[PDB]
Amino acid sequence: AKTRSSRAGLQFPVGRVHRLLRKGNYSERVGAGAPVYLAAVLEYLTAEILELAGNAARDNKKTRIIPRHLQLAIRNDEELNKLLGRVTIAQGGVLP
Amino acid sequence: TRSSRAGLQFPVGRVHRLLRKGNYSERVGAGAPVYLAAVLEYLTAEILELAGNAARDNKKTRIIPRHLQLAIRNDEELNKLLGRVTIAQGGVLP
Amino acid sequence: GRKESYSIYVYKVLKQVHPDTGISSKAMGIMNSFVNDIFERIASEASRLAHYNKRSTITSREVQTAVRLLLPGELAKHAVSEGTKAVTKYTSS
Amino acid sequence: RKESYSIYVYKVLKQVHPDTGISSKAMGIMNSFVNDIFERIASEASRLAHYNKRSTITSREVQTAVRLLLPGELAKHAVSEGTKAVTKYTSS
Amino acid sequence: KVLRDNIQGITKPAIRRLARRGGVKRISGLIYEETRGVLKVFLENVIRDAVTYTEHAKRKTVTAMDVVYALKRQGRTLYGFG
Amino acid sequence: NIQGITKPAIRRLARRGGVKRISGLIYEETRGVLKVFLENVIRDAVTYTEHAKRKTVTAMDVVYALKRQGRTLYGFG
Amino acid sequence: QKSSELLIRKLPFQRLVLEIAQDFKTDLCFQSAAIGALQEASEAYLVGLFEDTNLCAIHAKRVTIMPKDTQLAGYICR
Amino acid sequence: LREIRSYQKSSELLIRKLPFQRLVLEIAQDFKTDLCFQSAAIGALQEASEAYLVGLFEDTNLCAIHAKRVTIMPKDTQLAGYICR
DNA sequence: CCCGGTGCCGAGGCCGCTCAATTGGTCGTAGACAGCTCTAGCACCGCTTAAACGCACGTACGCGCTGTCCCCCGCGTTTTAACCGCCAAGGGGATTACTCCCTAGTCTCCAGGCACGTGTCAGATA
DNA sequence: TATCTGACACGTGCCTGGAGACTAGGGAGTAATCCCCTTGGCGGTTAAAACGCGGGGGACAGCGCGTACGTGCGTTTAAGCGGTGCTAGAGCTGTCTACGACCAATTGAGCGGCCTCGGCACCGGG
Repeated sequence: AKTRSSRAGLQFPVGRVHRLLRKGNYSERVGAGAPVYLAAVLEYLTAEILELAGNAARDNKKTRIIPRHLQLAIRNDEELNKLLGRVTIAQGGVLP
Repeated sequence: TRSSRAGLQFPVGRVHRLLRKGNYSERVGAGAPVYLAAVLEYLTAEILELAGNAARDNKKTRIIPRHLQLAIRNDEELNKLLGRVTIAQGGVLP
Repeated sequence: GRKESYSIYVYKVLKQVHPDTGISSKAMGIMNSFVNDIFERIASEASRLAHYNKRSTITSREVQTAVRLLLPGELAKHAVSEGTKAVTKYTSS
Repeated sequence: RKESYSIYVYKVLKQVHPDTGISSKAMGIMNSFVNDIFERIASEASRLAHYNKRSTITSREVQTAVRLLLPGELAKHAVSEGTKAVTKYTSS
Repeated sequence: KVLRDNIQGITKPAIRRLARRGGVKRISGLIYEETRGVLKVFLENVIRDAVTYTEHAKRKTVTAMDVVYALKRQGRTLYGFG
Repeated sequence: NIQGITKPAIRRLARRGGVKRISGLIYEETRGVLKVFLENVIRDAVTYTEHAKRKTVTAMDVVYALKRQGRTLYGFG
Repeated sequence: QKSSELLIRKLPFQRLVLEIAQDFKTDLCFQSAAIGALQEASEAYLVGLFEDTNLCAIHAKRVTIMPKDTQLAGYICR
Repeated sequence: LREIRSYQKSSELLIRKLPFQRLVLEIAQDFKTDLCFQSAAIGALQEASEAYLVGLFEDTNLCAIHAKRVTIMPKDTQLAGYICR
């Protein structure tokens, strides 16, 4: 597969990440494996948070995730909450 | 020099070498280092004014960390600026 | 006027994880902003690492160490595992 | 071979309090403080540049970044003296 | 067009609902004025920075992204607005 | 190990902090709190060091680690 | 709590924002999205403030939050 | 009170050095074996930890005063940690 | 302690080596400016009804007080290891030189992404 | 609970970002060396801490009384919808050019050592 993401078996766009890194002036040069690693991490985190969002929606018997569910997932998971404890979610609400 | 050109004591060239090296942007404006050096000069001037005042009040001709800590914590604006700042040997306000 | 967003990829990941589950536009937007935020934070940390070690390039090593810094314990470990696995997988081809 | 702002801070000390000295320990604090403020303003300005998609950190960027980081009156005086120096530099 | 004392627009029931969402049960009357003050201060701070951002960009229209950045200055990152 | 933080040391600390009377459990609680805080700072400093492929933590390492914690430390180069 | 529907009335809040801005620089416009973002931020901030104030009140073995509590929470937040 | 004024007046460190160094080294050993610490880095940790601790007690005292008490308690420190986040 | 002389040692001045700042000139293009355009904001108008305001009430909570009981504080005494200074050595940080290897850059090639147009069922609308 | 629907899901069409090959260069990996700080160990002093005791100031509980807040009802206000109409300003493109990047060549400011000197504390007599 010509696309690097496919090479790495990741759904995220490796090329886009690389372009952003170069364009975002974080460093003069960008390692070849660096976008790969970063995309892997981003995909992992998104998958993680979406796991809990979907589980919450299941608990709410809703096929569609909404900011309420994301707020619930973030606040309930101790780790994410620590990572995103300084965050605000549009229509997020708060845990009862 | 350039600092002389602006009457500043701080090194315009040094600030300029840092702006470039630190990769803060593709290019760097000509007056940008001038402005930034002037700002740093002003801020250090204020800190040092307060420190010297405190040392005089403390009957000391050589400034020491405690004096800086007092100067920072006493001035409202600076304290706001350095609220998250801990100073070596700073001590605490009485 | 073309405009970037990760909505497509987030949607793909949602299919991977909760295949039978949709997502509102607002939720997608939040996810998009979230991805941008972490991408930026990791990139900034990698840049600071590079400049701290007086190294001019952001290699995989830097991003690994950056992830280890930003994320909390268990998340950091899992993410590092995932990242190194993906890099190995990619280098294999 | 290492850099610092120590000598310039000393010159400022003589500018403001002619008859005052400073401990090397205090000069270290002064130096690190200058480095910290410089870095904060520089990163702030870099973001201002990127945020509006300009590649140049001009004086305007630094001015707005200072107006952001510092509190009210401190920012007022800072911008005052900064603009003043910029004008003079162009004058000569 | 002129404006005046719109701080009162945060009516007592509004603040009471806010606190209720916060888990508070019983609220002293003196709270309302204090909360109005705190909200005013918070808005002063955020809007100062947002307006600064706009002025720099040579614009006359505060855009949501501008407020988002201003909040980020406060260290109160906001999601769902780009 | 941790108990090297002598009760009197905590008393002096709190005195500098303005406290006037201290309950017994305060000592153990403070010991634990400081242990956690260090654990965090040292984790970050050690990570910074390992990334530099060095074996000796350095003052700058700790300075950056605190910088991440929003704890800018001045006076260490 | 069960919901997330905004709690402060929209228009009065908008007029508040405009009044505040009036003291920084005149004739500034605000994208409705900007007003919404400010409102969301204020709502979240005040909810957090009241959570902290409630904690302090419980600490004082009281049930009725009082301005002293708010002051305490703001201060300990550094 | 006298001790409070005496200590707040000066800036000499309070935690005895060698014990704190041993503590730091124990924790580091827990993270990763055979690391070395510059005396400067241990001093930096000393300073940061003592300042942080002092701030913690300041907040705890504020909370206790709020609670009408004069003697701080584990509950006060819990509150100070929580609110501050 | 004080106290004058010491001293010492941190400040402070001086010396000289110098390498980074300065300067000139050139070339490129980022940025300034203008012109168009098309929304998105503003206002205003009427209406509806939901929300807010106020009154009255009573009662649950804050607050002061007491009264106990006991947990810290201060003192004294006894034990300890923290600090010290030395010295020994040795691991690694720093510095340098050298190699190859990776990445910016380019061209060139093209297909997944994204917009826009389109169908259709989970949840809102009816 | 249809149904509808438009919000999600679906096709298609375009094209623009992404991908592959080649190059070259400087950036990073490596090793080799130098040498410094780091640890470690001992003995000596002694201040610092550890322990015990006595009492008493302070935490905690209970009680009593008052009152400020929650509730409800009725009355009032404007917040919200739409809706409609106008344009100021954002956004986008096109043009020019003033300003910054590189580099070559020169100079003295800064750096670090060298020395020297009395301010603040060391030192040795009161």
